[PDB]
Amino acid sequence: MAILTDENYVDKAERAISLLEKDNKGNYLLTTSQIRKLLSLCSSLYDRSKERKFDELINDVSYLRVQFVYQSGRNSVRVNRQTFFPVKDLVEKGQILEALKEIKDRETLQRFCRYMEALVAYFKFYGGKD
Amino acid sequence: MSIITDVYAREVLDSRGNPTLEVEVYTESGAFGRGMVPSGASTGEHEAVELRDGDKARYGGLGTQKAVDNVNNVIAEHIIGFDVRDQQGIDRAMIALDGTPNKGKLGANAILGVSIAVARAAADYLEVPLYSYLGGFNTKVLPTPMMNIINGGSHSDAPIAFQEFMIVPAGAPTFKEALRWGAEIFHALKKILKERGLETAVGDEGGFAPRFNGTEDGVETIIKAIEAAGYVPGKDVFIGLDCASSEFYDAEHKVYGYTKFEGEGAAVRTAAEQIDYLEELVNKYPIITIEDGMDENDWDGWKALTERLGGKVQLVGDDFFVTNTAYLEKGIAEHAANSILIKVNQIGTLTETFDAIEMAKEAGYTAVVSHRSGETEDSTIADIAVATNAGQIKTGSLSRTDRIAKYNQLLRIEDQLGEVAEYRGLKSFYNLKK
Amino acid sequence: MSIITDVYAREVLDSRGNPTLEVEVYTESGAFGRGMVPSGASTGEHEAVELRDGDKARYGGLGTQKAVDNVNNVIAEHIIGFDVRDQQGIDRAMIALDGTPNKGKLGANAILGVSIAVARAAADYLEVPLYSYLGGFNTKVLPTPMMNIINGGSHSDAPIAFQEFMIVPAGAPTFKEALRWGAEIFHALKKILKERGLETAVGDEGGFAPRFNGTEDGVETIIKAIEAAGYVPGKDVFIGLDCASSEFYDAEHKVYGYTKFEGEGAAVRTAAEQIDYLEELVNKYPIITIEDGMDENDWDGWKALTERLGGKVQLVGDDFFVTNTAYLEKGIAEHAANSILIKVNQIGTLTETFDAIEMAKEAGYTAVVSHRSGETEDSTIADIAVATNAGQIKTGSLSRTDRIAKYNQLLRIEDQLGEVAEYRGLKSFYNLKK
Amino acid sequence: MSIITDVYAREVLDSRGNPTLEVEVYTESGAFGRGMVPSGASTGEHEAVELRDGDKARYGGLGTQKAVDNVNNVIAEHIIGFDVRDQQGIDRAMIALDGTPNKGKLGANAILGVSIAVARAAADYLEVPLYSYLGGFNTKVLPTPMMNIINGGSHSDAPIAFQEFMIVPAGAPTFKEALRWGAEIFHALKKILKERGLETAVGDEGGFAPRFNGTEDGVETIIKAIEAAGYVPGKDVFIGLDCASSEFYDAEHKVYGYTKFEGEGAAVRTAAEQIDYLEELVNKYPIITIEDGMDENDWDGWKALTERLGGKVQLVGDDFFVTNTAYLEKGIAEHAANSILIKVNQIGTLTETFDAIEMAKEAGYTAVVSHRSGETEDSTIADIAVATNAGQIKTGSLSRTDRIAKYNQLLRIEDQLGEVAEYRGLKSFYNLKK
Amino acid sequence: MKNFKISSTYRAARKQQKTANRKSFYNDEGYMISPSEWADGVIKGLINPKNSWSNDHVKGYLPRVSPRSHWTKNGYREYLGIGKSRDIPEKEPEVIEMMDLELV
Ligand SMILES: [Mg+2]
Ligand SMILES: [Mg+2]
Ligand SMILES: [Mg+2]
Repeated sequence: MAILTDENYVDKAERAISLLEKDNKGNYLLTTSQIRKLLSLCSSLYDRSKERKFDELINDVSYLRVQFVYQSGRNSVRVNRQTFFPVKDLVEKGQILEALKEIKDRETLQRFCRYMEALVAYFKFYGGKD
Repeated sequence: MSIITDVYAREVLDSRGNPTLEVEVYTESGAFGRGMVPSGASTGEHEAVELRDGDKARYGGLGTQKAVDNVNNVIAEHIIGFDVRDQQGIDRAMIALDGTPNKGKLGANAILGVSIAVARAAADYLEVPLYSYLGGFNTKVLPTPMMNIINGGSHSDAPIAFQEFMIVPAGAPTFKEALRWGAEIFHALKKILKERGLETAVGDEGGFAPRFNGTEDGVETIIKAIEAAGYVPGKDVFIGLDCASSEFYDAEHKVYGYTKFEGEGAAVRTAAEQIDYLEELVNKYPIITIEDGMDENDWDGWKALTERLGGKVQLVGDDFFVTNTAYLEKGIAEHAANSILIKVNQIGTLTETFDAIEMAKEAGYTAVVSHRSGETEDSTIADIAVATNAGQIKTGSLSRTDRIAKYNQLLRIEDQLGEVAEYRGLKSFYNLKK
Repeated sequence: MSIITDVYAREVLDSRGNPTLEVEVYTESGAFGRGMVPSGASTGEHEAVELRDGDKARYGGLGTQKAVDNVNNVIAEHIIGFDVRDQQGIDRAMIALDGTPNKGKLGANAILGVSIAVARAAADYLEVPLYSYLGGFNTKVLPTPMMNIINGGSHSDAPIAFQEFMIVPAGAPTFKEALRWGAEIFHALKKILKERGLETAVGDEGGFAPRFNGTEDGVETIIKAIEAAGYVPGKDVFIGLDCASSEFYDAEHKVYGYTKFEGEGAAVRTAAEQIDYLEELVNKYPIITIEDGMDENDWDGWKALTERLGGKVQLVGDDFFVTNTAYLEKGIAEHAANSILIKVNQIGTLTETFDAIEMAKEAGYTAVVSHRSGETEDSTIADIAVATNAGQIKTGSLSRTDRIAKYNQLLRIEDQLGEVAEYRGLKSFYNLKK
Repeated sequence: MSIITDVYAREVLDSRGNPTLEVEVYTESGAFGRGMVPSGASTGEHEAVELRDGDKARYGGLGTQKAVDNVNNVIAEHIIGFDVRDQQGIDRAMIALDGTPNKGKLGANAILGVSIAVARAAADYLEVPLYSYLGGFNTKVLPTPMMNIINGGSHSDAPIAFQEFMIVPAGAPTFKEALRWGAEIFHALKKILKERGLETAVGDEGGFAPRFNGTEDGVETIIKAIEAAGYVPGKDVFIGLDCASSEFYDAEHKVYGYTKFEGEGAAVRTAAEQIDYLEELVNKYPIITIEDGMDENDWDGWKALTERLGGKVQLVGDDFFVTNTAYLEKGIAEHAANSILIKVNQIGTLTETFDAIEMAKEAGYTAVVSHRSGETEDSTIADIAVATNAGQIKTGSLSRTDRIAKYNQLLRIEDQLGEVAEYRGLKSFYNLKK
Repeated sequence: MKNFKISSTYRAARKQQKTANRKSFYNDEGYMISPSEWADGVIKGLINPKNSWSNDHVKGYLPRVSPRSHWTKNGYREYLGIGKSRDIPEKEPEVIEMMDLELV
């Protein structure tokens, strides 16, 4: 089975980000400045998957995965004497790591990159801050 | 050396087994003060409220851990660093830190405990008695005590609507003799009740609650006890009343219903009828004090009662004034009552207590320092009464250490003052003509 | 610096409105100690006797002015100049100055007041807690409270021969929890008695004296109160008795006549039948303590009672030993009782109190520091109980500051000890087996 | 001014020439305390183990540099900042920091040295004697000394299986007279051994280890010395034994084989035969105490020995209880022995030592504060014995100052106590009858 | 801080310049707030009561801190910040550079 298909990743972004945490005032906790490097790596990898095949793109995917697992644990926002870790909850709710595990060829890799684009797009839709 | 370095509150019990708190203040040089808070009321629109936990698992919702934490976490950080002799500054800082008129955020118990502990620590640092520190060098007057001896109303199943009956030994030469007279009258009444077959166990304030036939029966038995001890009613010992008339007041019909406590056949009295009844009681018996003779909202009734009886009988507003400077000022302007009952926990701070006492004194009123139903081993109200030269105290009966501690402190103060010590007695009722 | 400069006694009131004395001790450096004496007995065959005025025109012959003059004009001159930390030397000097076995010349109250004041002044000089000064560095055990909750015998008019029924919260983790449990059971019993139409006004020790049908009715109502508060009888809270069998004991008929308190239809039992009755009560109810189960002179009955029940229920001798070292030694030699009730005013000094406690401990007996009927705001007995690590205290009910002051002092001691504080509960009954 | 500022440790020598450590504690105001540690055992399943360096190049592997470094680096940074009077808190902190049931990480010697140094520094800060600080105001009992006179077992080549013989001058009026009697009997026995050709050189504890014809010859010579000094055996001076039956017990056959120390012709006894032999020795000689009469693992045999001889003879468990709380509790519950030998370095903390003393006292046992074979010039166990009012001490013979220092400290304590000091003697054996 | 203590002169200056009677209060973000909202936030747990206030300012450039003392093994007094310390300083790092046109 697979968690990302071409018919549902957009709608999956809806359920991934609608359940993200929020401050008491209602604004979001994640900001674009925390997921900037992840989006840059995903965009570059999607860009290179068009011309270069997958047998030498495995290391870039492993770098993207270790970067996800780093930025999830590193970033933290402390509000009202309460610490929160927004990138980790984005990865947890959006199943980013599990999608990264199923990347085996060009098509699934491009689907994962488009899923990341959907996630950031819809995060900007509901008032995300840069 | 006098800089406060530690403020610590802990939850203790009171005289009724219900939780209260005590605060300890330590200064730099080692001066120590401990203030315990009598239990008051956590509800009330125009009086300071106390902070209770409300957790029904612990103490039936009467725990004071919340207010203890408010002292240990909020008040302690602000107060530590002040000079211990800056009583007014510390009190105003606590009032500003609370921010509410009723002191409901921090709790009036918390603020009062810190206030008492700071005053006692300053007195300990100065190596002076507490009354000397509070009232200055001119502290000489020993209060005339109103000793509760018989309880009715809500504190007894007898058909009596008056909550408390008291003896006032205003004919004594000294306070020591007044205390001896009160104890001997207490024991004579105990013997009379034992012969009569009535119950002799004491209540919250140390007095008896027998099953009398009525108010007249209780007053006559009190007079019999006074005469059995060898003292003259109306010359040596007088009688005070705490009607607590707000309890049996039918506010909807603007009438005083004695049927609530005195049975189905009890008389029904309007404001004028209630004034007439109080006047008849004053004429029949040596009654020198009537407390809460009208409802806390019957201002016209209070004005009429003061116009009729105020020239010869002390009229005290307990629920009428609620230790409120605003209510006391309104009563002074409208000639309602001629005395105020002063409870330190109903206002929450020693500075405001002394402000209310000064306002009452400047208008010809007498300020009566009082106790609450649940007291402690803290006997600060005796030092408050002597320090203000108030001349009257109401600290219960002669039978429990929650009451006896204040009398013992007054005995200690009188022994310290020596020849300087004064007991006015009947002259402490300066609000009355002649 | 620690040399005693001033010893001064004054006459104050106790919790029952009767006079007692208090002694203040001042040293060179300004260390201060105040000791207040509980009211004892002016008569006794081999117990220390207090000095009373005998003036029927002052306090009904219960004045303590003679003992005040004894402290001020005899003891003060002898003791001034001593080191305040020489407690044993001061107590020995006072005992030699009295010159009589029962301390009748000076009065046991005078000597006890000076002893307590000297000990507290020495603790003040050393800036140590009083229990630390009295018992050394290794003072950690908070006593298991034996809280009186229902009165009988001569303390009530109900048909119950036994004088006191008590709750022992030996299943609590800490002393704070044990006190909360005792207060909640007290209030639950108050609610139950209000529902049944029984009297609630408290007695001398703060407990109730309701109109019960008998001993079994009172024990069952106490069990109902324990369960209403939410605690398991026999696991969390146990029951103790103070029979005071010397009150209903026929000396010449050698029988325990229950008819003195339980009507003409009561059971007049011999010593053996009394043993079976106590064994029946122990097998029926979760009773862990019985006090004065036999007469003060029924030595054979006490030995038989200890043989029958001394391994499962604590047997306390109050009038059996009257805190006398000779009586305690004889009882240890004859295997009579397994616990002694320690009353500091029945022996006279703190040195002899601690000697009696250590003699009882060395023989496997339990020392129970006890209050008197007339108490004060002084709470030295809590410090005595903690300092000796006695593990048990009997300081009354949960309803008067004469009793609540000791519980508050124990709360303060537990807070001060912190992580080293120990509450042992059932482990405090080391005289029992399993 | 009482805040622990400096904790230093250094390596010193003991009485045997083997290394040990000492710890000095300086507080903020300059109060000073030095604690030396007696040499203990680094091996043992249920006793606190001491830390040795194990370097065979230095002191034969017995150096204490590791534990000195533990105090100087590990313990000192944790303890500095504590209050010097917080002995229980400091001891609990050191136990927690060790984190081992037998204190094997830091070493029991290190923890005990810091405990003793802290207690002495706290006594110096308060300017009070060490026994007064440790035991409070009621410290008066000078212990009865069981002092070694003759050695055997593994300490001697004689055909005697019993490790130690002791004289107990329990008939003396004071401790000064008891010490004089012990010294005179020691010198009389020295003269008797010289006139018999036996060697009068002393061992580790200061007593003689001559070659005899058996146990009976040794006890006969000791009785002859007692009579030659002018005292009555059985009234003035009594005989004590330390069999150390664990040395000559074969666990496989469950027999006490005297053939290990008495030769090929010695008798092999079972548990019942051993108890019979101890009973015959008791009935033949004025023997008042027997220590380690049965093997440390023979609980049934210990129970039988206490059943037979435990009413009239003291039975001390040295290796039976190993100063362990759990073993003492099990022995109390099982009625095994009636006394415990307390060695302060067998647990490593003063708090636990005093806890064991009170636990033994509350069960009717006696606590005998005991020296070690490698001792120091520190004489803290004398103050421990006086502070707890144990009434018995065991600090070796009347020769090497590692023993005489404790006797000199007890002489000093008796001199300071003056008229207050009590020498109970035979009355300190309260675990017996009559 | 164990090597140093608050100086007595600074403590006296803080005492009767009465700087403790003019405390300022801050929230979790370090913004100045009135004592009422500080109490509100501390009660609800949105402010740490320890590190959330300041004791105004002591005027006059006084040294806040003095050296703290201790006892040596000889029983003498000694400053806590002096002693054996360690021994690792090298000499310097002479980097030559005898060509830099140094401006006058
Ligand atoms: Mg009222
Ligand atoms: Mg009794
Ligand atoms: Mg041994």
